[PDB]
Amino acid sequence: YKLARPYIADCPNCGHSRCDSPIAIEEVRGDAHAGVIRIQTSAMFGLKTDGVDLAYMSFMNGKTQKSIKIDNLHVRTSAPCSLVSHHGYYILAQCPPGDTVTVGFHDGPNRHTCTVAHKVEFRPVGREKYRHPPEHGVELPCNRYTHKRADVPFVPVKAKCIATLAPEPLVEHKHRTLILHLHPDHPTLLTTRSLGSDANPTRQWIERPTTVNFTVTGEGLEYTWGNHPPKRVWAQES
Amino acid sequence: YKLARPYIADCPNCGHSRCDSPIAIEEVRGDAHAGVIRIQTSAMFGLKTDGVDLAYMSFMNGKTQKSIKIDNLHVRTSAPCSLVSHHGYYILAQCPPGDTVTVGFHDGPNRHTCTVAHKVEFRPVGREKYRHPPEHGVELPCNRYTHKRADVPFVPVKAKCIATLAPEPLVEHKHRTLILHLHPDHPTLLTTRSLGSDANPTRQWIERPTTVNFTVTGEGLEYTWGNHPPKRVWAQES
Amino acid sequence: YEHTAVMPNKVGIPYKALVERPGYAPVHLQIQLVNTRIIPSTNLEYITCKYKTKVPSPVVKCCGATQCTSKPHPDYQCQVFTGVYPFMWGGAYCFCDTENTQMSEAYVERSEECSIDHAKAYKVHTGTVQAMVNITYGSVSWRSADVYVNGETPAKIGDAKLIIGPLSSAWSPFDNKVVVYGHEVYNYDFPEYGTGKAGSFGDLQSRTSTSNDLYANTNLKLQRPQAGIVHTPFTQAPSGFERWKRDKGAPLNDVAPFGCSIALEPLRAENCAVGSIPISIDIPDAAFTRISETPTVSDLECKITECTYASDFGGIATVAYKSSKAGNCPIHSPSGVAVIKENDVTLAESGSFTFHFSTANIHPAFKLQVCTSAVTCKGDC
Amino acid sequence: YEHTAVMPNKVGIPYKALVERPGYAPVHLQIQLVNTRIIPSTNLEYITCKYKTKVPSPVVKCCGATQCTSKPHPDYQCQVFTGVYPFMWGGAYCFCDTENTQMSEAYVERSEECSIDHAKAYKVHTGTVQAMVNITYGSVSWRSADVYVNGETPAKIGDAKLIIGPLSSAWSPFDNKVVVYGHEVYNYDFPEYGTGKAGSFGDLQSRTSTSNDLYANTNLKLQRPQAGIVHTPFTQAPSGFERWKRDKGAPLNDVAPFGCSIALEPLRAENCAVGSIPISIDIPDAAFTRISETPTVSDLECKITECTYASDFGGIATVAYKSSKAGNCPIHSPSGVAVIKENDVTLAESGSFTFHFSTANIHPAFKLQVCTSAVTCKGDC
Repeated sequence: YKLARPYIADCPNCGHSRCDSPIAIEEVRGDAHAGVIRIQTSAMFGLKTDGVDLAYMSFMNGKTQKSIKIDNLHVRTSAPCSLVSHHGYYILAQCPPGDTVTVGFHDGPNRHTCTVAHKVEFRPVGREKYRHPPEHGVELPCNRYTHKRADVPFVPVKAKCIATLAPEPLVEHKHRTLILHLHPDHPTLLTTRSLGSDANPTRQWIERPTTVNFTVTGEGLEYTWGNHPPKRVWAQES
Repeated sequence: YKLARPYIADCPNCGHSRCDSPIAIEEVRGDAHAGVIRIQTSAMFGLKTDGVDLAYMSFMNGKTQKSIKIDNLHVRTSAPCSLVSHHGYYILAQCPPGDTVTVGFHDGPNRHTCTVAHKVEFRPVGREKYRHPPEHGVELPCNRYTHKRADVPFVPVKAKCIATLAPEPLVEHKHRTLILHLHPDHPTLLTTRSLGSDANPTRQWIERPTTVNFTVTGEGLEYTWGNHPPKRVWAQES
Repeated sequence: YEHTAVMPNKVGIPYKALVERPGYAPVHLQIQLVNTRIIPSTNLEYITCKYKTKVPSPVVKCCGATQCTSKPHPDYQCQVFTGVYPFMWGGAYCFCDTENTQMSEAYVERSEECSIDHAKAYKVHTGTVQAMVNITYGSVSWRSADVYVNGETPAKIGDAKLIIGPLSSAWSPFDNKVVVYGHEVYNYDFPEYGTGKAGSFGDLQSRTSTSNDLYANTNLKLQRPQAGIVHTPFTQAPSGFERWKRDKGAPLNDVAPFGCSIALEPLRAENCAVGSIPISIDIPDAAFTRISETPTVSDLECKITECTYASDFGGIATVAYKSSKAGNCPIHSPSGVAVIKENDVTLAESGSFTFHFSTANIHPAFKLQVCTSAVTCKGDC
Repeated sequence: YEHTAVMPNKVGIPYKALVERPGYAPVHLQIQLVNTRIIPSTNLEYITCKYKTKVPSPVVKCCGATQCTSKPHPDYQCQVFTGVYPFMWGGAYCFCDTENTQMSEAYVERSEECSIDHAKAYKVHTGTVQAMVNITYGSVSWRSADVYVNGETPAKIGDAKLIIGPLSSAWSPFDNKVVVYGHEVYNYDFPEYGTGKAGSFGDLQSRTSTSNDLYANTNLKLQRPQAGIVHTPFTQAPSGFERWKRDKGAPLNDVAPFGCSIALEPLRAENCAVGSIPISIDIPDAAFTRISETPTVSDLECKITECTYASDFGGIATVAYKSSKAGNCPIHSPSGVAVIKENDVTLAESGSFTFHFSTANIHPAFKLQVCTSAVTCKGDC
């Protein structure tokens, strides 16, 4: 539980010559379309002796049940991770690569770190990648978790996740032809299909200023660009 | 536990200058091809002052809500009815149609009866319509009621309930042809089909010693001979 | 070893065959389709069931109009009738004449029995077919395997490994719309889920019976109030479900041609004898013996001791022979007048091997085959 | 008055027509397909989703047999290995080798994100097709109405009572077996819950994969236990769900040749350009003349102020005239290079009517007809 203290658990592998550690990870969620991972494990962040906090953790060090302020004691996946929220039994962190989940104490004479293998992937829900939402670009659906302690448990939900935007898509209308001068600064998936009884069935990932001419039968075309909300025309002016 | 108790009530049909009666009924279900009837009464058996018994009733007999053992509160269709189980609010007795259930006081030279009419739909739903349960022969589709209490109402059920019959047809298999020498003492619905691939969809009602020849595929045939559900015969040649 | 045969769907009747293979001693094969269940995917369209009409006492307002209050009961119908009762008696005492108004309401509900004493409107789309396929290989007649007849998984169950190439329905006595009585099916069309109709099946409609969700038409038609009493009179034409209920001639459950005993919850046709089921039968070498260059069977004669025609397996007959080596030989007769049940004969000289056969002819004359020797058998049925 | 017309799903040309009736001047009909939702009924066959891998510590019995015990999980796989590790602890782990036996176990589990990052296998039974059919009468347009194809939901808007019969083409990438991931739909085969799929969707199978105790075919093949570490090693064929998700090189959503935005749950193809829509349209009698065609239109000239080359309704033009009597008169142009949006003009002795028109040509020369008299209009598109 959230208020229940960490305990030793099977994982007889650490990077030092002491390996009598906690951590075995009861459950993990990280099959999100966000970048964040919710971990349920013994070696609990979000729990000190005061119960549930947002910036303190507790752990068995290998044999020492205690709490500390987060110093040189780091969560990682396949890369360092800076936590986002701590919720007792649950850890919540931003961990960009995912996959393996590593909780470790990088203390002195006994330096334990357990890693547990898991399939934690961050993938498109549409066709735009997610692996670490920034704060710049269009918000789009994703799976995520609540990011403040409810002491209820952290469990999957869907929230909104930022994904990169691209420069102005310069459209040029002509007769029965729509050339799209597109100017990505970043990988955009350009999908087109006509909004006529014709088609433009062209998926391509594009980067950098290019032109792409498409047919229009007199019923325009839909082009989704970057998996950002579609830019669509229905005219024969297109 | 029942939430209602008996009361004096104006009867739907009672003898004139006696319509200001005690003992009355609310609703009855008789949609069953079962001989038993489920009653929602206000002249309740299965209710004493203590609630549910199996051989006690309560009534407001032009008196007050009080109980005695079955004696003065009688169920009838228009002739006696013997209860099977009492379940508080709902009573169960056999009064076969369930379209007429009569609660009546049968003491002294006078014959007092209140009778209640009900909104039952008793229809075919089986493979044939048939006589109410006797003791003899094989059952046929019914929609019986539970015959014990759970203390509130008896539950609706579909099962099969008893039917009279007479000696089953003397079957003779011979070259691709099956004669059924029949001896009904009672009307039987005879339904046939071959079970090989020959349709023979033949309904007939039969009574009296007669013969009925049927074709066979040589790969069995069903003859259902009323007051039984499908009976089937088979062989390399039938 | 795989031997591929096609067995007729004859419920309880084995389709007798000989498995011939050289460099081995041929194996007894009778495959009996014990049961075929065509089970199709069921979209419940609606429940319809035996309603109970409820006629409550009508709301009469003396000296004022009465307005109907709708109630969700399936074919709830009201009508407001004005000027019902003049000064004093008329069926109610009222001072006012024209201002007296009765709202006459009545309705149908579900009865208490309406979820088990109900008919069911089902749409049927393509199914799965299970088949209980009893495979005899050698003397032992129980190498039986349940096997999907539809395309899912091969039977590796049973000692005789059966694959039935795909067949989603071997015969559905269920059309796009099929009516179930409550256990019996009649193909009968009706319009999809909604409000009932008093001229077609489904006088109450909606995918559940609760007398709220149920929307019905039973043709309740209010009539002018009774004169001498306050009452709600109505006429109706027979409900479409009720008209359908009086149709019970020749249900597919009792008349379907192959003995398809239609059973209900997901609709399915149990114990059909429809079609023939391709069976690829893994009959191992263990029900044969190596070669028949020395498990040769020679100087064979058949005497039939007894037979009964028009029986399942009323033939009893004996083969005397000499064999040069022991084996397992199929004693099958692919004759049409008799086919052998126990299509196996334990080769080993003894002058008698008793094989059981099935017949359909008054004289049992079948050409009986062991591995290498063929004979003609004779007796009297 | 019923007039039954069929509108092309083209917003380039909204399909303009005239409703004739004897002793009357025609009625404005302009029909635009605003939105199309092809919605079929979906019966879920199975879930497939992102698993999370669980690696437990393996049960090793030193100097004794260990047989695998099934522990139910979606891709539970074990293999029993004897000779697990070298002799003694000088080569690591256990005295014995021959007697020493390890069950090397590992599995995949559900994430609780198998309900929000999963694809869905659907069997598809017969649907409904919506067409949002906008029928314009006079300057008023909006009568834009969806109607279910099954005859269960007709548009009973009085001035354009629309029943939408089956659309000539209804874009369904919702075939017999269809997998939908997100918006992205892929036609992909699957059994009801039969054989596994490895290196494609059906990596996890079962009607829910947000629970454990499933059937998988990720094709995990355990290798001989590595010596010097407690580990359960494996080789595998590629993870099929993820591989199938990465086989987006043309999902039907993204190549939809009608520009349909495929959306998930009953499944639907939103805002298509698919087909032509049968419409039975109840024309309002109010949009014809009084009782007689009796308007006469005389002394006409037509001026086009603007047009845009081949447009939805980019034509703006005015026809000046003198009109007599009163009716409701058609201001349509039957021509093909332009058809007029406005197909009614409220005749009441009107002398100027500004009409909006649609074209499919780079020049607007259309013959526009008023009640009686017609002229030709010109400008530039």
